[PDB]
Amino acid sequence: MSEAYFRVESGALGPEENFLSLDDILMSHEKLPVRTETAMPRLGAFFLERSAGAETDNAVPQGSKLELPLWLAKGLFDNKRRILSVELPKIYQEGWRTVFSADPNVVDLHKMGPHFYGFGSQLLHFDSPENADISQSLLQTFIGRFRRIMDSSQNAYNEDTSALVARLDEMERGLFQTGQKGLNDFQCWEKGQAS
Amino acid sequence: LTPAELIERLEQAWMNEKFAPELLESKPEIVECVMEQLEHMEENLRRAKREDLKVSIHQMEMERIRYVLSSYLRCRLMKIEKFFPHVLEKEKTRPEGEPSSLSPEELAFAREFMANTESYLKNVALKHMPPNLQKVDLFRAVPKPDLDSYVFLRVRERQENILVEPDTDEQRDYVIDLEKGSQHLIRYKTIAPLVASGAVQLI
Amino acid sequence: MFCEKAMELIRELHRAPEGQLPAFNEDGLRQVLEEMKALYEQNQSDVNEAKSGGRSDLIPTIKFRHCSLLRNRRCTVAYLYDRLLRIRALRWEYGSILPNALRFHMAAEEMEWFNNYKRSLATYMRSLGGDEGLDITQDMKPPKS
Amino acid sequence: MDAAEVEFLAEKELVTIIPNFSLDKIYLIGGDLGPFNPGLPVEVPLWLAINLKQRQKCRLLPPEWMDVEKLEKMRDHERKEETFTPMPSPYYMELTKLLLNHASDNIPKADEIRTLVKDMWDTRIAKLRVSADSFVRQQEAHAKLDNLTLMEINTSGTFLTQALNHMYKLRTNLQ
Amino acid sequence: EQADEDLLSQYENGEGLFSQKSFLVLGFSNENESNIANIIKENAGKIMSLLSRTVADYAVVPLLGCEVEATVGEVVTNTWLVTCIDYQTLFDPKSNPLFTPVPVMTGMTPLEDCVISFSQCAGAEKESLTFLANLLGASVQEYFVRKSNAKKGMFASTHLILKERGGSKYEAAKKWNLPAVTIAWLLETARTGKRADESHFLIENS
Repeated sequence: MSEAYFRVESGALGPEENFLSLDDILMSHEKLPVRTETAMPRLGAFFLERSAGAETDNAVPQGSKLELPLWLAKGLFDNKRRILSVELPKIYQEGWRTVFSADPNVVDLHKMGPHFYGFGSQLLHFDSPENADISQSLLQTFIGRFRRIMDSSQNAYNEDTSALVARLDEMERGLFQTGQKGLNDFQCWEKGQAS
Repeated sequence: LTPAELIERLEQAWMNEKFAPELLESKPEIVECVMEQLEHMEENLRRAKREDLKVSIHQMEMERIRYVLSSYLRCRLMKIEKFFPHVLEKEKTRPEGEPSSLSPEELAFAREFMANTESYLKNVALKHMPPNLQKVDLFRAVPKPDLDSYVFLRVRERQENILVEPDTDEQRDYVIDLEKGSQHLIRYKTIAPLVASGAVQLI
Repeated sequence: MFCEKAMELIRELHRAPEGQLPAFNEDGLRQVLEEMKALYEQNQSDVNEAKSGGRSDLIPTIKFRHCSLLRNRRCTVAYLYDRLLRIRALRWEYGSILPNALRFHMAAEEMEWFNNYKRSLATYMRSLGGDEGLDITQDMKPPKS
Repeated sequence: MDAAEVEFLAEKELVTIIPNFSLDKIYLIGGDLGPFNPGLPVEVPLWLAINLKQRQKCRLLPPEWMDVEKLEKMRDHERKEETFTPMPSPYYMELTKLLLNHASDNIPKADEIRTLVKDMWDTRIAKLRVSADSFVRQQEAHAKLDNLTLMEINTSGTFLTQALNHMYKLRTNLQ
Repeated sequence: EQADEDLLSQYENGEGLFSQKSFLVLGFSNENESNIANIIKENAGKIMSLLSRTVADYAVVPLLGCEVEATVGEVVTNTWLVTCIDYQTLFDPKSNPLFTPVPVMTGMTPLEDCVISFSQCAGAEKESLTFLANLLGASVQEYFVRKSNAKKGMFASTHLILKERGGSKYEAAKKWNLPAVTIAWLLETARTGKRADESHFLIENS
């Protein structure tokens, strides 16, 4: 059979994050730009470069641009109290979505974000008119890269695949590893080494 | 009713368990009958490797059957352990009459696994956490079974009027018919009752 | 920043080669627990000031700290849970006694959990097949020559 | 499930042997076998044939379909057709491996048979690759594959199912 | 309106012996294996085969452990076996740390310059403790002395290991200001390969 140990699968692409997934936690630790809509007292010590002077009880002034982890923004994001406003990261804007529509195989997904798909899917929890376009771009990129993933996974023995594998997302790397494991098992069986 | 049919059913359950993404219905009668057959055969074997070239083959068949049995039970244990909270919650709310997916021993196993893990989590961190962060909902913290997973199947009995839903656009939904002997690929959830009833076989 | 030690713990556990059990990082866990306690006390004080002094403008900030607490909690549980899976794999790979080098990396509670797991598994196996039991962990590979 | 369990299931296929000894018919839990008579063909499971061959207590006969000419025409038929053709048996790869590894003295041109079977396997894996590519590119939800063998499906099914799961998640995340 | 109120409420302050039992025996020499099987049979136990189709109640292994490839009920050592036979009682393996394999860092001799005497230990227990002490490099002398004596070949003792308050050697160590420590100190030193802090494990603190 398979190895007794299996990593907990990611739930990032579903409606809610997977509570116990290490990949989901690593994805949720990435920082994203936010804008403060209300002043937040006593937080200047944690945002020192934003500590307006020193006589406002280290309040975070209104309109301050901060980098906050995804989990914290999700926890504080309330459409009614409007504590903070979320800005789209550069890689999700129209230009980069157009680059993905042009050719998804040229982009180093690991370099841009080790959890590109999970993070993009979780960004859709914020109300934005572009959610459908983001989902479509993610799907089209996945479809565009699947064929190359298959070609490399099935021919990795005959071609240097290190450059491509170094650029793969963590879920994509796991999929590649599973395919390689299957291929290795078949090859060992054909030579009688499987037993 | 014949031993050959018993072994075929055993292999059927083994394959279905290997490929089904969730825990399937329990088949106690099959395990029981196979264990009885093995006990009997082991009893009717002597010990003299000389002219008894029939025991040197009966024990081989016994080992092959034991291997299939062990593999099937291991797969069932792996699935029971992986999703234990959702399996226990589903068994708790299982309507009377529908076939259960767990034997009494498997239920005991799941209960003990749950209790042990809860005790470990409580003693190692929960008691050292703030008073308002000591209760962790296990039903939500643990991933649920993915019933929307694709699988391969082998048609044993012809089936008709199967509704295929490509996506959320009802306009794309269409009907298909499954002919006896054919092999298909489809989401488990769409054909779950056919696997439960035994009309189809997971490749 | 909040939750850095938990993130280091998760990164260390994630980086370990498949099936290897790294040493239990107790210090990081203690530091995370102390940070959580400090945040709890700060939120308690701020809620007391908001209620007694009518400083409701502090209520969103309190929520900020509350969210951080949940993050720490999640990370801690996730860390421990991942370790459990590796211990389970060891049970299936080495048998009833683990090599000493791997044994040295375990906490006492992990040892207790492992013992309870093996106990339950043995009881289950004895419960199968009537009087003689069936060892299903043997012949992991087909008896084929 | 790994390839070793697929070969284990393949070991059930019946083959014809030539015993060189006598023995009363045995009543296996799986079926009756025999009687055995020197020089008289008997039908026994492949694993039993292999076991007896190692013990040098019989002669292995190659299946009627295991013929370089027939296999070459089957390979050419599979190559000319765009779809998967019906295979002689559902476990051809395992029977070829086992017979060529344990009965090369009884099978003429074993190397050529091995090359033909490897070529057929390569062409079917390539056709399965193109089929999966067409299935994914059109975002289809159903596909027929009656002629595909258990060994190939087991070899690539965890990858194909993980890819389909990811495609389903991305396709239904707008809710 | 209910979530904010719940949040604020979250912070509010207010005859047969081994009859029905199965044993595996692994890791011993052929002679010792046969001897152990013979003792088991003499005590009504049953010995199972390698690659057995059934599970074993117990796997009997050496004191330092060995490879145990099969699932068993509880893993026990030959020290546990001998202690059970001497007292005709099936002791819980968890009731004593010497009943299960003790992890030892191979190749380390942290007590090579130490001189140990034991008190209140007899039979298999004393034998196993002496084996472990020698494995860690210490010399074990039957007699407890504070000054070396070339003529009798005895060296002054550096450590007393015991279990309870009381006895001649304990009182002598107190009078002579010698450390009297529990077995846990030795087991932790073996586990770590470094001489444990006696002051953390003193018998007076147990």
